Amino acid sequence: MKYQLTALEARVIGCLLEKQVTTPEQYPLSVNGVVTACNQKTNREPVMNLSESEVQEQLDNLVKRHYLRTVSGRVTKYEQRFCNSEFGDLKLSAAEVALITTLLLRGAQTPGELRSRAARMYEFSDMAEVELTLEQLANREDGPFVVRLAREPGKRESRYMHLFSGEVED
Amino acid sequence: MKYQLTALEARVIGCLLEKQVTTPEQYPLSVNGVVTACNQKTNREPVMNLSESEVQEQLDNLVKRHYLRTVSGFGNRVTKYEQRFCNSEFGDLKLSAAEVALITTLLLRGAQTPGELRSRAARMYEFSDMAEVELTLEQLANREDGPFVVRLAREPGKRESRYMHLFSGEVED
Repeated sequence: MKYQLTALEARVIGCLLEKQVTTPEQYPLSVNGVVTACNQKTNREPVMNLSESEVQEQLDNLVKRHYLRTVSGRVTKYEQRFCNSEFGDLKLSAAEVALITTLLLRGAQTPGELRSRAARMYEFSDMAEVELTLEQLANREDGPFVVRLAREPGKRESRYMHLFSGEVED
Repeated sequence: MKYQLTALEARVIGCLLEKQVTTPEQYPLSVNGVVTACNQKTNREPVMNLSESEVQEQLDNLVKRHYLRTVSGFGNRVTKYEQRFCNSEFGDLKLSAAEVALITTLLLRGAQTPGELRSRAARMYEFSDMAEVELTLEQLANREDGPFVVRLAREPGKRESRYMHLFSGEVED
């Protein structure tokens, strides 16, 4: 299937993808864990401050679309079913989850940025590996998940952006 | 809990903990994926050659002891295996990404040095400095839910000591 997640659910999806790798002792996240992860001051562009009922609306919609699943602990925790599940067709490598997650949470970035900003979800040995992982995401037969943008002035690196939010222009 | 994991069980647990972080696209693992991971030539000490039924018997025992889980989906007859060892919902053992990385490398390759563990556990957790490696190891030894690693005495010339996990029972110098 194809995705056009809004910027809110792309953030919620990115938060659960991030905490699953960086903090496995708190995964799966509860509703409060999703609220806190969305409103973080670091590694979040743009910095948001969502209501509790706001992400709950987004948690429930992503559940009905089967991108999330509810786990009962009375507290209800949420696990990501966006990739690397036992049924879903979307299978990502550890490097691909890192680049995709950092793109959903931080928007359009360049391979130089994605190397350091995704280093804790996947340590890239060289800046070629971040460059091959992004290309692979764009030449997959499952459709492209990554697009390259036009170079910005005075810089030798062109930015990349995920395609789970639909149309991309520049 | 009390952990008396055999040499075979520690390798089985170590493989599933490793592939969960390194290869998320193939986790959970089938019985053949576990066999392949146990008999790997790289990142394994000792290098094993376990049969499939030898691995199936270990998987069956740890699933009963609630160290692993059987995942069964509709339409698919291939049974996959997830780890119940740490960071589950009912289980009490919680481990950070750095602690999972160090314990997994200790389960898979035996008694190792902090400088050794950093190079070999980086694909499961990139440490900032070796102080992080020694801080994580010293955490696992001083936690009140049980000592998880032990620090051995230094061999003649070494200026670093080796650490070993405590989930396989008795450890000596």
